[PDB]
Amino acid sequence: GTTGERPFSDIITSVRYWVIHSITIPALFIAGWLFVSTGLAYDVFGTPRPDSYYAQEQRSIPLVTDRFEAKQQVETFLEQLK
Amino acid sequence: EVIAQLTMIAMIGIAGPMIIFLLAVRRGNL
Amino acid sequence: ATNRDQESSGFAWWAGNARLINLSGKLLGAHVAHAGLIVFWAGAMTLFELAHFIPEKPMYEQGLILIPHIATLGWGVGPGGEVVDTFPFFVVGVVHLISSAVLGFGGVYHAIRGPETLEEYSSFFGYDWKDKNKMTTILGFHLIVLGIGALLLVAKAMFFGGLYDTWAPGGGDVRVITNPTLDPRVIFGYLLKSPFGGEGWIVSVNNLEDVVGGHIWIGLICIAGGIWHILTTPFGWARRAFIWSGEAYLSYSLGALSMMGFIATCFVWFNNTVYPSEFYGPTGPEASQAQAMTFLIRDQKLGANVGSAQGPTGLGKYLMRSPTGEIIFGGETMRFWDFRGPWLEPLRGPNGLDLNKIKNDIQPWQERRAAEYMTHAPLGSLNSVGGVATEINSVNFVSPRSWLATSHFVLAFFFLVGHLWHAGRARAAAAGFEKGIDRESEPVLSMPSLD
Amino acid sequence: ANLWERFCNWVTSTDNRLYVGWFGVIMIPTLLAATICFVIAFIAAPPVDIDGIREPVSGSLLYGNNIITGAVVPSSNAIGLHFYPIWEAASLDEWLYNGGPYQLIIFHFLLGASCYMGRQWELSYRLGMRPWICVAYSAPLASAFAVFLIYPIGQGSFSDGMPLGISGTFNFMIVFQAEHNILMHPFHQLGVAGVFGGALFCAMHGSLVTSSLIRETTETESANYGYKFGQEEETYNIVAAHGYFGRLIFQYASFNNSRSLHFFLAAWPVVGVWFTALGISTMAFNLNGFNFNHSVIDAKGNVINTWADIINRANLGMEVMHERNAHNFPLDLA
Amino acid sequence: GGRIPLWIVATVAGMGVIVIVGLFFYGAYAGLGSSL
Amino acid sequence: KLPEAYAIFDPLVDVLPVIPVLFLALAFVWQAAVGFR
Amino acid sequence: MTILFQLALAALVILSFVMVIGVPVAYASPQDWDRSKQLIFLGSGLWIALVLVVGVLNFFVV
Amino acid sequence: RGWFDILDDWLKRDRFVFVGWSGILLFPCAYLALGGWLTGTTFVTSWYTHGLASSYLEGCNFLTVAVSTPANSMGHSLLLLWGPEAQGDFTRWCQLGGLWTFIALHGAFGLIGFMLRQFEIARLVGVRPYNAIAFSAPIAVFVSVFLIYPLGQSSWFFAPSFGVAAIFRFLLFFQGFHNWTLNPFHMMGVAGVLGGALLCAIHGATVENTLFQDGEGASTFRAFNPTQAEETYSMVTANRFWSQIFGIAFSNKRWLHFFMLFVPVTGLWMSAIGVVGLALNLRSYDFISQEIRAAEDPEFETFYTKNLLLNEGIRAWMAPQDQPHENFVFPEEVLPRGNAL
Amino acid sequence: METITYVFIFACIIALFFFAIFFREPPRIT
Ligand code: CLA
Ligand code: CLA
Ligand code: CLA
Ligand SMILES: C=Cc1c(C)c2cc3nc(c4c5[nH]c(cc6nc(cc1[nH]2)C(C)=C6CC)c(C)c5C(=O)[C@@H]4C(=O)OC)[C@@H](CCC(=O)OC/C=C(\C)CCC[C@H](C)CCC[C@H](C)CCCC(C)C)[C@@H]3C
Ligand SMILES: CC1=C(/C=C/C(C)=C/C=C/C(C)=C/C=C/C=C(C)/C=C/C=C(C)/C=C/C2=C(C)CCCC2(C)C)C(C)(C)CCC1
Ligand SMILES: CC1=C(/C=C/C(C)=C/C=C/C(C)=C/C=C/C=C(C)/C=C/C=C(C)/C=C/C2=C(C)CCCC2(C)C)C(C)(C)CCC1
Ligand SMILES: CC1=C(/C=C/C(C)=C/C=C/C(C)=C/C=C/C=C(C)/C=C/C=C(C)/C=C/C2=C(C)CCCC2(C)C)C(C)(C)CCC1
Ligand SMILES: CC1=C(/C=C/C(C)=C/C=C/C(C)=C/C=C/C=C(C)/C=C/C=C(C)/C=C/C2=C(C)CCCC2(C)C)C(C)(C)CCC1
Ligand code: OEX
Ligand SMILES: [Cl-]
Ligand SMILES: [Cl-]
Ligand SMILES: [Fe+2]
Repeated sequence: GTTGERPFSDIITSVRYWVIHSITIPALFIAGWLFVSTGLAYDVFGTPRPDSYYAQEQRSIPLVTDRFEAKQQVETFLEQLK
Repeated sequence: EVIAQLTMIAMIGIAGPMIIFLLAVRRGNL
Repeated sequence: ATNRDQESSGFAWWAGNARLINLSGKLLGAHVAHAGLIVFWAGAMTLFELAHFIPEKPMYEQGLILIPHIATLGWGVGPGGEVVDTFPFFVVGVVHLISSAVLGFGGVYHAIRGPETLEEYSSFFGYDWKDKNKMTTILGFHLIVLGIGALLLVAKAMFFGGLYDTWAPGGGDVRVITNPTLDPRVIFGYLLKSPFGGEGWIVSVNNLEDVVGGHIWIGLICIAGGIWHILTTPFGWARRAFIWSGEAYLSYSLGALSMMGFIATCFVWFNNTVYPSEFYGPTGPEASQAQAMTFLIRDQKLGANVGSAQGPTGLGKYLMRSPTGEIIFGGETMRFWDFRGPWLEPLRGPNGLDLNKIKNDIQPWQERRAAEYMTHAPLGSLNSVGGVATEINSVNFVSPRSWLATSHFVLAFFFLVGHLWHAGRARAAAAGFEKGIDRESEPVLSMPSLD
Repeated sequence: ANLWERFCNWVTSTDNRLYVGWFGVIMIPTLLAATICFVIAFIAAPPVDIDGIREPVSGSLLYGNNIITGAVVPSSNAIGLHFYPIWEAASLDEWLYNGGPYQLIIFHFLLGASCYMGRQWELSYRLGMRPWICVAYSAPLASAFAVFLIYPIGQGSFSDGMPLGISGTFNFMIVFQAEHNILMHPFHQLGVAGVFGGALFCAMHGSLVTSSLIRETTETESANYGYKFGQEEETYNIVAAHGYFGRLIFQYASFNNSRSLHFFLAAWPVVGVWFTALGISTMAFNLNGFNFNHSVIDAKGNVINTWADIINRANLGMEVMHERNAHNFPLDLA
Repeated sequence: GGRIPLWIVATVAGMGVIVIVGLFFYGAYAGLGSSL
Repeated sequence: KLPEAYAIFDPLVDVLPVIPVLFLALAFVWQAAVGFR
Repeated sequence: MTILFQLALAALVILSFVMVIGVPVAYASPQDWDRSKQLIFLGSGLWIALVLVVGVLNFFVV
Repeated sequence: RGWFDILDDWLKRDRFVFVGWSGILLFPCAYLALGGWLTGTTFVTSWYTHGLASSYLEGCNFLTVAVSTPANSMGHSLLLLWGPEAQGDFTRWCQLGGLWTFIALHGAFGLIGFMLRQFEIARLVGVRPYNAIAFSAPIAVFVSVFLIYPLGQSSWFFAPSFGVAAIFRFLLFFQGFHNWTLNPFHMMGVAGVLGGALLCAIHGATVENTLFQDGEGASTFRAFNPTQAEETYSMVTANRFWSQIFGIAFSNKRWLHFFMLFVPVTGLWMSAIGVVGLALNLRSYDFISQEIRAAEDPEFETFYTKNLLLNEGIRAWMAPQDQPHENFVFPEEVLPRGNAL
Repeated sequence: METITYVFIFACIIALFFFAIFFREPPRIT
C-alpha cells in the first residue's frame, strides 16, 4: 500500500522540485569544490599537501611513537618542515 | 583542443536523445 | 501496436528483440543496421588508430589492433614491417565508415518504414523459419558469398600485392604467393593434427603458401556447398535430428561463433605467421625464449661456455634436452621449446639448437630482436602498466596479443552460454513447455516413482 | 522393436534411478576413469617432478602426506602442453615420475563434467521442464575449465594448472596473486561479490521463508512436518515476509514476486562466478590486476606508498620464493 | 504533479553521472595519483 | 597522423569509435520514452 | 584548392548531421511521408555526391 | 496515555522508513560509521600512523583509499576525541587514527541496532525472528575480526583498516603470518560461504526451471500473484530431476529453506572462532610430523613445505613497510629469495 | 596407521553415499 508520503516519481517530475534543486545541488557541489580549492580541507583534516610529506632532504616518515606525547609529536614534525 | 573533443561529443551525444524528443512532439511512431 | 508491447507479442521489453521473430522485414532492418555498426567501428577505429599512430614506435607499443591486420595483407608496409605508406590505412578506414552510412540508411529504412513483414511483398525475400528448402537456400547464398570472400584473400596474395611474410628472408617483407599448397594431404593434414603441445592443430600453420592454399580449398568448398544447399533439401535423417525454428538456428550459430572465438583466441596467442610479431608484439612463448637467448648471448660474450654450464638443478643453465632430446633453451622456458620464429630458426640444426651456430653465427639483429621481444613480453596490468604484476609504474604497455586473446575468450565464453540458453529454449519451445509445466498434465505425475 | 531401439529407450528412460541419457553415455566412463585414477594416485602415487627440474613433490598419503597436504601433482613443466597418455611413456614408472595421472584425471574430468552439464539439459527435456539449470552449472564448470585447462594453455604448461590437493590449491592461489595481482582484478572482485552476495542471499531467503512458516505443527514436533511432499499449497506466507522485509529496509527494496525473487537468487552468484571464471581465463593471457605501484608521488618525486604498495611487497615475497630452484633468468615471464 | 517526463530526468541524470565518473577516470591519468 | 588535410578533424576523430556504444544507450532512452511497454 | 576541399568536407559533416537526426524523425512521423520524400532523396544525392567530390579533391591536397 | 506510550506510538508508525526504538540506536551509529568512512577515505591521511596516503585528496582511487588503523603506539586506546591523546583537537584526532575507532565503535553499536531492529519489526509484524538470528553470523564476524583480533594483538594497528586494498593486505598478512588457509575453522567458513552461494544459485535455478505455466506469455514473471495459495513451481518435478541427476534431492520445502539459513550462518561462525584463535597467534601453522621429516630429509617436499616458503617470503618482504613502527632493517643479503628472482 | 585411518573414513563416506541414494526414505506424495 501507501505509507502516505508523496510518491517520488511525482516529486522529481514536478517543476517546483527542480526550481528548488537546480540551485541547491550545484551550490553544494561548488561548496565542496571550494572546500578543496580553498585548501581548507587540508588544514581541517591535517592532510599533507604534496609539498609537506617530507622535509626537503629527509627520507624518513613522521611516524608517531608515543601514546600520550603523540599530539606533541605530530606538532613538532610539522615545525621541522619550515 | 580537448573542448573540440568535448564539443563534438557534446553534440554527437545529444543527437540521440533529441531524435526521441522530436518524434515525441510529433506524436511520432516510437 | 504492431507487436511492440508486451501484451501482444508475449515478450517484455528486456526481451523485446524476440518480438521480431516472425516479422521478417523489421528483423532484416535490425541485422543491416547492426551490420551498420560493425562496419562503422571498423572505420572509426582505424582512423582513430591512424590519428594516434607514430611510425617510429612499434605497432605493438601503441595499442593498435586493426592497422596490424591491414599490414599483414601487405599494405603500407615494407621490409622488416617498417611502415612506408600510411595512406592505405586511411583508405580502409574511410571506405568502411562511409559504407556504414549506406548500411545505416538501409537498416533504419527496413526497421521503421519498410514492410514489417516481407512474405506478401515478394515471394523471394520473404521467408518462413520452418521452410526447410528456403532456409538452406539462404544458407546456400551466404555460403557462396563466404566462398568468394576467401578467394579475395587468395586474390590479394597471388595477383594484387601479396601478404606480409614474417618468414621471408631479410627479416621479413611483403611477397607474392605463386605456389599455394593444394595437396590436400597438407591442407587437411592440419585439421587432423593434435591440438596439444608440439602439434597445435591448425594454429600451427607457419607459412603463407599453406595459408593461401587453404583459402583456395575453403573458397571452393563454400561455393560448392552454397550450390548444394540451394539445389537440395535436407534429407530424412537431418530433418529428424534438428529443431527447425528461428531460435534454434540462432542457437546453432552461437555455437559456431563460440567455437570460433576460442580458436581465434589461441591463434592470436600462439601463431606468429598470420599474426606477425613485427606487428602484434611477440607471443608469450616467444618472449620467454627471447630472454633465454638474451642471457645466453651476454654470458657467452663474457666467456661462458653455455653448452656445459650446469645450473642449480643439475639441468643446463642455458641449454638442455626436451623430453624427445632436442636441444632447447633451459630454465622455465623449457615448456616453450615448441616455439618457432624467424629470429631463432637460423640457429637450429637437426638436433635442435646447434652449439656451433650459437658460438659463431649469432648476428646482432638476432640480439636486438631477442632483447626487444623479451622486454615486450605480453604481460601487463589492466590499466596498461607493462611488465610483471610487481613492476613499478613507468612503461605504458599491454600486448595486442593480450587484448585480442582476452577479449575474444570472454566473447566466446558468453556465446557458448548463449548457445545453451537458446538451444535449450528452442527445444522446450518446439516441444511446448517453455513457459512452464502444465498443471493439468504434469508429466512426472504419470511416471512411476523411482523407489 | 529392434535391438537398437530397445537400447535407445533404456538410455533415455526417465524410469532409471539415475538418469543415463546420451551425455550420460560419455559422462559415466570418463568420470569413473577420473575417479578411480585420482583415488589411487592420491593414496599411493610416488613423487612427481612438477616443475621439470628433477625436484619431485610428494603428493600421496603413503609418501608422507595427510589429507590436508596431499595432492595429485600437476605434470612436468618439461612436458608443457604436450599430450602425455600412458601409451606415450616408456613405462608406468616414467609416467608417474612425470605426472601423468594429472593429465588423465583432468581430461577425463573436464570431459565428464561437461557431459554432466549436458545431462542436466537432457533430463530437463525428458521431464517437460524449462532447460536453464544447466546454464547455472556453467559457472562452476567454467571455473574448473579455467584452473585446469585455460590457465595452463595461456601459460604454456599443465605444470601451472591447479593441483588436485587441499594445500596444492593454496599454492596455486598464492603464486597466482604474485604473478597476476588477482586481488586487484575487478573480475575477481566480482567473484567475491558473487559468493559473499550468494551466501548473504542464501541466508536471507532461508531466514525469511523460515520466518514465515505457517503454524501447522506443535512446539514438540519439528516445524518441518508442517510441509507434506507434493502438497498443493504453500507452507509460508510470502506476503508476511515481504511485510517484514519491506519494513526492515523499505517497501520496494523487497520482493513480492516469488519468480522475480528466485530468478535473482539464480542470477547473482552465477553472474559473479562467471566473471571470476573469466578473470582466471583472461589473466591466463597475462591481462593482470590493476597496478598502482608508486602511483602517488609528492611534489619532489618521493614515492608516497599507499595500501597498493604494501600489497606489492607481499606479492614480491611470493614472487621471489616460489619455485625457488626453477628460474635462471631475472623475469618470470610465464 | 508530473510536469517533467520521467525519461527526460533519467537521461539528464545519467549524462550527469557519466560526466562525473568520466572526470574521475580522467583524474587517474592527470595530476595526483597518475604515477607521473 | 591523418593526412594534414584532415588534421582539423582530429578531435572528431578521437570521439568517433565510441559512437556505437551510444546506440545501446539510445535504445534505453527510447524504451524509457515508451515506458518499457 | 585547399580551401574548396575543406568546404566540401564540412558540407559532408553538416548534412550527415542533418541527415542523422532528420531521416529517423522523417520516417516515424506519419504526416510528411510525402512532404519529406523529397527532402531525404535530395539530401541523399547530396550526401553521395559530396563523398565523391571530397574523394576527388583529396587527390589534389592529401 | 502515559508519555512513554505516546512516544512508542510515534516511533512504531507505519512510515516509508520505519524507526522504532531500535532506530534511536541504529540510525545515529550507522550514519556516523558510514559518514566517517566517506569522510576519512575522501579527506584523511594515514601518514603519521602508517607512512601511507589513503584519501582521494592525496590522490588515491577507490581501490586504495582507506580509513587506516591508528598507530601501534596507541595500544588499544579508545582514542576518544576528548581523551588524553588528542585532547579535543579534531585535526589531531584524524591524524592519530581516531576515525578508525570512531567507525569501529559506532559501526558495532549500529550492528546491534540493526539486529534489534530485526527483532522489533518481526515482533510487531508477527513473524518468527530467524532473520535476526541469521544476522548473528555477520556480527560474530565483525566482532571477531575488528575487535577481538586486535585486542589480542599488540594494538589496533593490526586490525583491518577500512579500505578495499587495505583488506587485501590483511588477507595476505594472514596468509604469511598466520597461515590462515590451513586453519580448519576458515576451511569450514569457506565451505559455508561457497556452499551458501551454491544453495543460492541451485535453488533459484531450480524454481525458475520447474515453474508451472500459470500465464500465457514468454515472460513468466507475470504469472505470479503473491496472494495465491498455490506453489508457483513443482516440488515433485524438482525432486525427481535432482534425485535422477544427483542421486538425492530435497523433498521438504521447510528443511530446504532452513538449510539455506544454516549453511552460510554456520560457516561464518566457524570462521570467527578461528580468528579468535589468531587474536592469540594460536594458529594452525605447521604440521609437526612434516617438519620433523623435512628437517631430516632434504628430498621430502610437499605442497605444505612449498607454501611455508612462500609465507616466509611474504613476512620478510612485506614487514619493514607494513609495520613501520618496528624499524626493521633487512639488508639485501638476508632477504629470502630463490634463484634468479 | 594414519594412512589407514584417512582411507577408512573416506571409504565409510563412499558407503554412506550408496545407502543415502539407494536406501533413502522414498519421497511420496501425501
Ligand atoms: C555454414 C555452414 C553450413 C551449415 C550451417 C550447413 C548446414 C547443413 N548442412 Mg551443409 N554443407 C556446407 C556448409 C554448411 N551446411 C558446405 C560448405 C558443404 C560442402 C562441403 C556442405 C555439404 C552438405 C551435405 C553434403 C549435406 C549437408 C547437410 C546439411 C544439413 C545437416 C547438417 C548436419 O547434420 O550437420 C553435421 C551434423 C552431423 C550429425 C554430421 C555428423 C558427422 C560428425 C559428427 C561431424 C564432423 C563431420 C566433418 C565433415 C568432419 C570433421 C572435421 C574435423 C577434422 C575437425 C544442414 C542444413 C546435409 C543435408 O541434409 O544436405 C541436403 C547433407 O547431406 N551439407
Ligand atoms: C543493435 C541494436 C538493436 C537493433 C538494431 C534493434 C532493432 C529493433 N528493435 Mg530492439 N532493443 C535493443 C537493441 C536493438 N534493437 C536493446 C538493447 C533493447 C533493450 C532496451 C531493445 C528493445 C526492444 C523492444 C522493447 C522492441 C524493439 C524493437 C525493435 C524493432 C523496431 C524498433 C522501433 O519501432 O523503433 C522505434 C523507435 C524510433 C522510431 C526512435 C528512433 C529509432 C531510430 C532507429 C534511430 C536511428 C538513429 C541513427 C543515428 C540514424 C541516422 C543514420 C542515417 C543517416 C543513416 C527494430 C528492428 C521493437 C519491435 O520488435 O517491434 C515489433 C520493440 O517493440 N527492441
Ligand atoms: C542483405 C541485405 C538486404 C536485403 C536482403 C534487402 C532486401 C530488400 N530490400 Mg533493402 N536495403 C538494404 C539491404 C537489403 N535489402 C540496404 C543496405 C539498403 C540501403 C542502401 C536498402 C534499401 C532499401 C529500400 C529503400 C527499399 C528496399 C527494398 C527491399 C526489397 C526489394 C529489394 C530489391 O528489389 O532489390 C533488387 C536488387 C537489385 C536491383 C540488385 C542490385 C543491388 C546491389 C547493387 C547489388 C550489389 C551487391 C554487392 C556488390 C555485394 C556486396 C555488398 C556489401 C556487403 C559489400 C527486399 C525485401 C524495397 C522495399 O521494401 O519495397 C517496399 C525498398 O523500397 N531496401
Ligand atoms: C563483505 C560481505 C558482506 C557485506 C558487505 C554485507 C552487508 C550486509 N548484510 C546485511 C544483512 C545480512 N547479512 C546476512 C548474512 C550474511 N552477510 C554476509 C556478508 C556480507 N554482508 C554473509 C557472507 C552472510 C552469510 C551468513 C543476513 C542474514 C542479513 C540481513 O538480514 C541483512 C540485510 O538486510 O541484508 C540484505 C545488511 C545489513 C545492513 C546494516 O547493518 O545496515 C546498518 C549499517 C551499519 C550498522 C553500519 C555498519 C558499519 C560497518 C560494520 C563498518 C564500517 C564500514 C564502512 C562504512 C565501509 C567500509 C568499506 C571498506 C571495508 C571497503 C548489509 C547489506
Ligand atoms: C560518423 C559521423 C557522424 C555521425 C554520427 C552518428 C551516427 C551519431 C550518432 C549518435 C548517437 C547514436 C547518439 C546517441 C546518444 C545516446 C545517449 C547519450 C543516451 C544516453 C542514455 C542514458 C544516460 C540513459 C539513461 C537511463 C534511462 C533512460 C533509463 C534507465 C536508466 C538510465 C540511466 C540507463 C557525423 C554526423 C557527426 C558526421 C561526422 C562523422
Ligand atoms: C533500429 C534501431 C536502433 C539501431 C540503430 C542503428 C544500429 C543505427 C545504425 C546506423 C548507422 C550505421 C549509421 C551510419 C552513420 C554514418 C555516417 C553519418 C558517416 C558519415 C561519415 C563522414 C561524414 C565522413 C567524413 C570524414 C572523412 C571522409 C574523412 C575523415 C574525416 C571525416 C571522418 C569527417 C536502435 C537500437 C538505436 C533503437 C531501436 C531501433
Ligand atoms: C583456411 C586455412 C586452412 C584450411 C582450413 C580448412 C580446410 C578447414 C575446414 C574445416 C572443416 C572441414 C571443419 C568441419 C567442421 C565440423 C563441425 C564443426 C561439425 C559439427 C557437428 C555437429 C554440430 C553435430 C552435432 C550433432 C550430433 C553429433 C548428433 C545429432 C545432433 C547434432 C546434429 C546436433 C589451413 C588450416 C590449412 C591453413 C590456414 C588457413
Ligand atoms: C565523521 C564525523 C562526523 C560526521 C560526518 C558525516 C555525517 C559525514 C557525512 C558524509 C557523507 C554522507 C558523505 C557522502 C558522500 C558520498 C559519496 C562520495 C558518493 C559518491 C558516489 C559515487 C561516486 C558513485 C557513483 C556511481 C558509481 C561509482 C558506479 C555505479 C553508478 C554510480 C553513479 C552510482 C561528525 C560531524 C560527527 C564530526 C566527527 C567526525
Ligand atoms: O611453474 Mn608454476 O609458476 Ca607461472 O611463473 Mn614462471 O611459471 Mn613457474 O614461475 Mn612463476
Ligand atoms: Cl611454489
Ligand atoms: Cl628461467
Ligand atoms: Fe525459495
